[PDB]
Amino acid sequence: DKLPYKVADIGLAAWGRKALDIAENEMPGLMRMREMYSASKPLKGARIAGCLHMTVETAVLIETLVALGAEVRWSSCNIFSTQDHAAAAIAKAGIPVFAWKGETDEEYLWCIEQTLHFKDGPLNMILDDGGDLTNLIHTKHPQLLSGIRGISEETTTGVHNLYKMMANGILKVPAINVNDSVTKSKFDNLYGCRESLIDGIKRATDVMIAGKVAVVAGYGDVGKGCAQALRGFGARVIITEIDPINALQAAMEGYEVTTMDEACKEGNIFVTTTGCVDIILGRHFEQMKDDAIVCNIGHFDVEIDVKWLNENAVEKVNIKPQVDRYLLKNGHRIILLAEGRLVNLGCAMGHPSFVMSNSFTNQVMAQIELWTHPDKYPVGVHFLPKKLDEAVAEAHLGKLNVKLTKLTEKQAQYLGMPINGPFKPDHYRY
Amino acid sequence: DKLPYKVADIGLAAWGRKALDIAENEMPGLMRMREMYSASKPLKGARIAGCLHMTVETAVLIETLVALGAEVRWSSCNIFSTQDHAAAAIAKAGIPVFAWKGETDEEYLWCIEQTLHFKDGPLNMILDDGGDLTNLIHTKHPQLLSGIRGISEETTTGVHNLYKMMANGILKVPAINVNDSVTKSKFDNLYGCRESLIDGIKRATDVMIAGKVAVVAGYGDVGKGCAQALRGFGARVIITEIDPINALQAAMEGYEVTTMDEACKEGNIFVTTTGCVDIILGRHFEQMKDDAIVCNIGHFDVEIDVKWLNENAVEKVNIKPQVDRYLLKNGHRIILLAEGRLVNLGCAMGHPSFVMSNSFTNQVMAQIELWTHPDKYPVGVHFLPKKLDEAVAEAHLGKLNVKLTKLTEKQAQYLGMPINGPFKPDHYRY
Amino acid sequence: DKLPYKVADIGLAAWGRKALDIAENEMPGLMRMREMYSASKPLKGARIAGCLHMTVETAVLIETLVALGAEVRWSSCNIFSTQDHAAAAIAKAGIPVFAWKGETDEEYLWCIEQTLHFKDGPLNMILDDGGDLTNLIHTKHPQLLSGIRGISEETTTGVHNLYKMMANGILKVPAINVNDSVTKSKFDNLYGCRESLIDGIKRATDVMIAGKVAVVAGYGDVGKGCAQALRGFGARVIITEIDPINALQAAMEGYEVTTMDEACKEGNIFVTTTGCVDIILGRHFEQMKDDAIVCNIGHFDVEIDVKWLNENAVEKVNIKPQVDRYLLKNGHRIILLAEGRLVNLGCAMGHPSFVMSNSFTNQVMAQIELWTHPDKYPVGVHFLPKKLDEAVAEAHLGKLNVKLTKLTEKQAQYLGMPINGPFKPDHYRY
Amino acid sequence: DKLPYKVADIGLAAWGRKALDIAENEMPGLMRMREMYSASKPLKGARIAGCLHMTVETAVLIETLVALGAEVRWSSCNIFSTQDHAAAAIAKAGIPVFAWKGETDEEYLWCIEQTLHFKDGPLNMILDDGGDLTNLIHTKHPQLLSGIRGISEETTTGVHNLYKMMANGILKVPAINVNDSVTKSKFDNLYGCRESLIDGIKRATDVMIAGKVAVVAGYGDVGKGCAQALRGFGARVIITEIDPINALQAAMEGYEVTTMDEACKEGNIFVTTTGCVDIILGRHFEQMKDDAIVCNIGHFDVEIDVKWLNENAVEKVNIKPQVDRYLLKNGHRIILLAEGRLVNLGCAMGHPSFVMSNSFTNQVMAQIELWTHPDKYPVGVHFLPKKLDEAVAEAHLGKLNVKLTKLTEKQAQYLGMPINGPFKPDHYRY
Ligand SMILES: NC(=O)c1ccc[n+]([C@@H]2O[C@H](COP(=O)([O-])OP(=O)(O)OC[C@H]3O[C@@H](n4cnc5c(N)ncnc54)[C@H](O)[C@@H]3O)[C@@H](O)[C@H]2O)c1
Ligand SMILES: NC(=O)c1ccc[n+]([C@@H]2O[C@H](COP(=O)([O-])OP(=O)(O)OC[C@H]3O[C@@H](n4cnc5c(N)ncnc54)[C@H](O)[C@@H]3O)[C@@H](O)[C@H]2O)c1
Ligand SMILES: NC(=O)c1ccc[n+]([C@@H]2O[C@H](COP(=O)([O-])OP(=O)(O)OC[C@H]3O[C@@H](n4cnc5c(N)ncnc54)[C@H](O)[C@@H]3O)[C@@H](O)[C@H]2O)c1
Ligand SMILES: NC(=O)c1ccc[n+]([C@@H]2O[C@H](COP(=O)([O-])OP(=O)(O)OC[C@H]3O[C@@H](n4cnc5c(N)ncnc54)[C@H](O)[C@@H]3O)[C@@H](O)[C@H]2O)c1
Ligand SMILES: Nc1nccc2c1ncn2C[C@@H](O)[C@@H](O)C(=O)O
Ligand SMILES: Nc1nccc2c1ncn2C[C@@H](O)[C@@H](O)C(=O)O
Ligand SMILES: Nc1nccc2c1ncn2C[C@@H](O)[C@@H](O)C(=O)O
Ligand SMILES: Nc1nccc2c1ncn2C[C@@H](O)[C@@H](O)C(=O)O
Repeated sequence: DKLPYKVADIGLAAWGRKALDIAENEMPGLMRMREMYSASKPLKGARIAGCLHMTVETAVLIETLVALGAEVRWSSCNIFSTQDHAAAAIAKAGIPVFAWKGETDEEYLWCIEQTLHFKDGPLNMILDDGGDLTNLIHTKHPQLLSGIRGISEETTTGVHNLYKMMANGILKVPAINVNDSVTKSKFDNLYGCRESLIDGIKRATDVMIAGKVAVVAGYGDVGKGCAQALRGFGARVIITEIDPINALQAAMEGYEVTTMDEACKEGNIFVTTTGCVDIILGRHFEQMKDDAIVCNIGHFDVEIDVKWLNENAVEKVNIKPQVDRYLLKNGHRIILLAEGRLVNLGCAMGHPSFVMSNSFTNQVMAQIELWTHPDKYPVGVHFLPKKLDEAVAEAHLGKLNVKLTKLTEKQAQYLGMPINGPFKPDHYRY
Repeated sequence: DKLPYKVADIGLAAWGRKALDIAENEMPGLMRMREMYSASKPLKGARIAGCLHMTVETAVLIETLVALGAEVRWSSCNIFSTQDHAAAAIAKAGIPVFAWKGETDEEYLWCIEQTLHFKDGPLNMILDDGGDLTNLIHTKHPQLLSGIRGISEETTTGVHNLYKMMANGILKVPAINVNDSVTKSKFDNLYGCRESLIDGIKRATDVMIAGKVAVVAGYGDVGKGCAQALRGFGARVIITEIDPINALQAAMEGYEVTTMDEACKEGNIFVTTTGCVDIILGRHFEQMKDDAIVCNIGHFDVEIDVKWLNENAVEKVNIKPQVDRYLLKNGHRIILLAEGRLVNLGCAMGHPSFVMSNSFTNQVMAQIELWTHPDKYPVGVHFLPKKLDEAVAEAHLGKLNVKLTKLTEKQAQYLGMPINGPFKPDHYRY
Repeated sequence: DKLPYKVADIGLAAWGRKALDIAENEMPGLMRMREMYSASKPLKGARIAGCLHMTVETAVLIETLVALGAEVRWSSCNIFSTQDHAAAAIAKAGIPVFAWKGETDEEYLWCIEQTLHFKDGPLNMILDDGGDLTNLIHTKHPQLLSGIRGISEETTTGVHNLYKMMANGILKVPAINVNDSVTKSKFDNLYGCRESLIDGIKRATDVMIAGKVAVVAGYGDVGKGCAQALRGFGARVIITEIDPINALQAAMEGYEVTTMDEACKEGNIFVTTTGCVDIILGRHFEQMKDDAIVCNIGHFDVEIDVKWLNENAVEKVNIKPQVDRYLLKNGHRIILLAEGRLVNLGCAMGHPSFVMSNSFTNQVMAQIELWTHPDKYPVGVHFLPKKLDEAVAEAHLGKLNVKLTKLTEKQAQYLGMPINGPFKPDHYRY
Repeated sequence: DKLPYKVADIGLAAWGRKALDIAENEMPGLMRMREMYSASKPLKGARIAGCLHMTVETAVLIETLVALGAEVRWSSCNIFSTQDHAAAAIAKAGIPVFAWKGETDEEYLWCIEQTLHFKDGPLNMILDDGGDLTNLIHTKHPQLLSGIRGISEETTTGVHNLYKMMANGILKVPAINVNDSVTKSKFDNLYGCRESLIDGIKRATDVMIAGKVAVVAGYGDVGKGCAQALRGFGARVIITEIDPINALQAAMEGYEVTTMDEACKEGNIFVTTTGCVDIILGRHFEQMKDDAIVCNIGHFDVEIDVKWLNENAVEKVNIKPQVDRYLLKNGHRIILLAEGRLVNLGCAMGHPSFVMSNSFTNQVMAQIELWTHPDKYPVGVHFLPKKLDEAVAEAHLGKLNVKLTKLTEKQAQYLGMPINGPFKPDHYRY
């Protein structure tokens, strides 16, 4: 039918491959998955349509799914998140990948539709990040719905949307919540953003974090990671939250907690980690100090009112890709990053490989569960068993040279748990 | 029958009362419980037998239960944890309290038995910390078992024991797991020990934390708090763990993770936050650097092998209460704290009031739930609803001057949650 | 003439001795000074009159000076700073020590005067902390001025006063600035207070630091240490400064920097590390939140206006020694600590031994320099040579197990410095 | 004579100018210098030959010197440190700048020689960073030596070389040590590297810092900044030092301190902040874990033995500019960054603007002192007066919204210092 793939420049493949080479050495989980299942090919017969930012780490994921006997067609879930040299390597590798940095809402949709049909039939598996693929099939291609063995969501918002779908009886295929595995959530969301947020901010503005007032909206795992990152550089972080528990945590950590209505007049850097709309409005923009850097890191771009900036600023000047400086009627400048989209993936290279290995290992595990043990997952959204969760963490201990302790028969008996058996109750929050 | 109470010295009452006065101003949760239920007296008709360290904060708890119409008889759950001036105030207040610092395993048991019978009948409610009261009634006073409306456990180990009791069909009265409320666990266990661990170590040895190698066993909430406390002072913290996930977290936080077999040769300060036996054995003691300070903060005193010290040391010299310096055949000295018992409560005054207010508020809520809505809790161990969990955090926001944000109808709609309604799924780990 | 000594209770000697025993094992610098000079007795013929807080560490110092052949008579430089068991050990050891906790401005002066005359003549050496002894001799006993070989000051304020005395031609004996050795200043003032500030606050109030607003006046070495200590527990530290450089440093570290006029309305804990008067006035007290804990850690008690509290509070109630709760007309309570005096030494046991070893080693070195090489120090205030400064740090490396690197002849040549020779220019600030 | 300038591409001017625009708003010190001296033109008649990395911040510096009436000709002091868009803006602005990224040791020297001669005569002023310009004139163009009014050095090594030159009677023109101003040293070297080190490492490798063992050579201001940056992301930092004082500081901060001989077997990331040769040798390389990232941040590229890598590695593969992966006979890979040159400036954009404003303001002040008050600086190397040092910090307080406190006449009197007058003795180390 359509082309075999389409990227920005396939001349980037060589370089993309070196990156993939270094990347692999940083993601033990994925490589271990390869080590164990390359022969068995547990994913044989699977036609996985994936919609997840096309980065170097997503490239190692794709190739791991393939090494396991799967058949995939990829696409990014963000028009800015793609890493073109990574996409090139994948494309040149024979994998039909349809993504490139800077697509248009139009081309974006074209790419997703490109992954729906395989050589010997339509997709029978979904690996989503954001729920775009699953929402597309569900609302536009209902016919394919019954041929999909399972879904694999990894984003807080997406998984949130899934639970909602079920709550309304809209979900029609078994889904697995991968975001809520301890190794994914407590490490990706938190440790990931702690490292990739300032990377985006810096590569984009090269601003000095130290001595600045950074306002972080939301103290969830992402906000926790961002608040920590900024704090460590010498910034005075102010937090805004709607949850009294998350609010108390910020307070116990020495962060002042106020409303954006108040904080906007103080902040020097604004970071939205909220999962919802209307976090930074024009009423706030009008208060901001000159040259205030505004950016969003929550999965979607609905948190900052960019339209307002565009329709109220005296003038807008692009400094470079994904970096705009608006001049407001008050004579104050505002530096918007990545047009209100994910700053780490849009102005930088996303989370580091090591941490992505945790999430993606969880991803590969979900793909094998749903595909290999279907009758184990009725229509609804499930979690990965704790044993697999701990296995995922275990796989990365070696690289870090961590030496785990082994319970003695006596201890295991005293604690009333197995030497290896899950070490924590299902309600444990780590 | 027996005496009305028994403490170390009732002459301490005056001072204990001033402490309670200042304490109250630090525990908004308890005071708010008083504010709302003093009139209704939801605990009227309840005869609560409590077994929880008798400290200033436990004093404010006792008086809060009483202000709610309850009838109580207290006792500490530790022979060293009691704060005598606090006990005096309670005793002098007409509350039959039977506890004092430095009891003997014999007197310890006598005190618990003293709380079992009230003026108009035996205890019909349990407020335990460690499971000693609930295990006593269950195995020694089974007759009273059917008159108890419910249990209230707050310790990780105790709640662990409860879940075990049910698993074996031994639990005969509905129990509520208070330790696992987010406001209890993530704040008491973690933030509490972060503050009270060094307090105990310092008051006992006055040692300098900076530049020392502190070895922390277990990276759970307690270990997390201790590791952070020690790190913040300039100590090099090494962690030991059996859980791969908790191990990875330590690693992601920059803590070296090894086995005690290896760390014992390096440590300058040892802290066991494990919930199990045989953490520090003689084989380790023999390796320790001269004057190594050893102490335990995990609920029980089974983690450090003190017997070994006692039966192998060339000689033992007490420096002062709860501080002993053993001389080993190798010519190395070892400073044991609180005889291997909880260091923060035995060498210091336990956790600060503000944080105890969180747990105790949870405690008061469980007492009212079990007492007031019995048919809501069949025999087994339950959790407090999230709504109550968030209410507990909310109650402490004011004192800290935190300004919570309120979702707009639009946002509440977008997120698909209530403006007030619980803001997180039951699986949320914060 | 007068008594041989006078302390609070000589029955404390035994216990004081065990503390001294443990202390010695923590002060390698002093012990090494003992190791090398016990035989030579470089201080033989010296009659050192000392005025320095009489604590366990000052006890090890005293005994070290004696092991070096010196003759001493001690006294504390604070009426609250004395550690009675430590004084008892020294007194019982035959050393005429005249100090005890809780003296009166009257007894304080009597004690200092007690150290001026020795068996075979008046004092011929001064070891001061605060300048009280040197100012006493200079203004009250000028006759003894010409028999004193040298002065040894260790406090920022005292050394400040010395430089002033010289600037006005009032100093009549060679003094050595010991505070300004790198090993004293950057370690004692900073790391010391980082550890002993919260100790004092906690032992006194047992308040929870986390989630509180702590206001620190002055960002010098002491303020730096305090700000860091409070920050590490979860407090939101606000800083006040008069120096633009020290102010910028605070900002670069993420601390908001405002005026006390503004901060008083926000603070929950106030710490004055300033070296001057009128830091916290009544105008501030009237603004403070209820139960605000106020304390001072700067050498003198002139920073907090305690008189005002005493003359304007509706009522004052002592909670226990060195802890008072004033009720203000506005209905707000204010918890004053140590009556506005050094909180770490007055409500706790001062700085830990390890760090005091650094200062005291510097102290012993100055005593030997001034005594042994007099013609090397004309009347004026001098510094210890860098070689001795590095020697002091070196002496503590072993205990911490630090492995120092040794320049190769090639490297030493490239850098143009000696393998051992001082490694930094005199202007180096570390 | 020669061309008017030479850069990589003048088409970059537009973009470089937008960067300069944003940069200006981040460097208050330079802008304030402009505000005050633009009219007076204190640098009129000056022909400043500058040799300092040609970055956006150096661009704002150049334009500030020009706004003050100076005449300049620039060149970078590093063949990789140049920021081409910044150079283009300067070149297109009419300023003869001769620098571009990726020059050859040959072109490097050509550029410096290009700045020596101006329209109306040779250079009469030097603004150096590294001592290359001053060492060139001194050893190659001695004739011009007597026409230069003064030197301005800002690098630790350069200033080190200057002191050496004087010590040997080689220095023939008054020099000013700008690196050793408190506002330069404690902020640039320390806070600068804290922010720009990981930027270079990340942009180059995109490696995850968390959970890695980072080995930092040298604990001076740079090492302090690097150690702190790495620590804050979750890395376990090990320190190596030759100075016992700097070593004790690292220890007191919780960093293990060992020899490179030992640490090389453990490190995952190596950073040399030393100011000398032979820090990382082949004997170390042969021990490093696979894919160990090695980089240098100390001013020169003599710290890592790159020649060895080049002459002993089985094979070398370039991943991209300034990023090479060597394969060692042992089968271990080694990732070298920026060919052993400054990693922050070579793989990233150097220090942020705000902090560079501090150094550069000091630089402008030195240019005016040497030029304007010549007879104030005889041949030798001097420091800027404290008043100017504090002025520099003061100038950046506003942007950060810091509210400095003002001593009262009473306080100023008590402290014995002026309300504005320098607030610290010359030996103060901050
Ligand atoms: N760009 C990335 O690399 C990346 C990585 C992980 C997650 N995410 C996205 O970031 C978002 C946050 O994820 P998370 O795991 O931290 O979610 P989370 O649920 O843990 O936390 C979000 C927090 O926002 C708070 N909040 C909600 N509305 C708010 C408002 N109006 N004002 C202030 N606070 C508010 C909530 O109380 C909650 O604690 C999600 O959309 C997720 O998909 C992005
Ligand atoms: N003294 C106090 O103030 C106080 C306050 C709260 C809890 N506690 C007690 O401390 C203990 C720990 O509580 P928690 O909430 O942190 O529990 P937790 O379950 O969160 O963590 C305990 C950790 O220990 C690790 N562990 C178990 N056996 C180990 C071993 N042999 N070696 C190394 N690590 C091992 C586990 O993997 C786990 O992560 C409990 O007994 C609890 O009752 C004391
Ligand atoms: N109790 C102890 O254990 C202990 C230990 C060391 C020093 N000290 C004492 O603490 C004091 C401070 O010592 P240091 O070494 O940190 O001194 P320092 O000179 O380094 O710092 C004091 C700081 O106070 C700032 N300051 C001055 N007046 C101020 C005002 N009105 N408002 C705000 N800030 C102001 C100054 O700019 C300076 O940076 C001295 O009196 C010293 O003797 C006490
Ligand atoms: N790239 C940049 O942005 C940047 C910024 C400032 C300074 N620098 C450069 O970095 C270097 C360090 O500057 P600094 O201000 O921190 O110098 P510094 O003098 O403060 O510290 C260097 C430290 O190295 C230690 N050291 C010396 N030889 C050693 C060895 N063989 N092993 C271990 N430690 C050793 C010294 O004891 C000293 O403490 C200088 O060359 C300087 O020009 C670079
Ligand atoms: N390097 C990377 N590759 C792929 C995806 C990446 C990424 N960095 C961040 N995300 C975003 C996700 O981590 C986020 O949406 C999630 O929820 O896991
Ligand atoms: N001040 C205090 N009063 C009462 C109890 C106190 C305490 N500090 C610590 N615990 C121990 C509990 O926090 C612990 O066993 C728990 O699990 O909550
Ligand atoms: N344990 C202790 N012994 C003696 C003195 C002690 C002390 N702690 C603090 N100071 C105060 C000094 O550190 C301080 O005034 C100084 O300037 O050195
Ligand atoms: N953005 C930048 N512009 C110019 C120079 C820069 C720089 N970043 C670091 N250096 C290096 C200097 O900070 C260093 O060599 C010094 O000693 O000041």
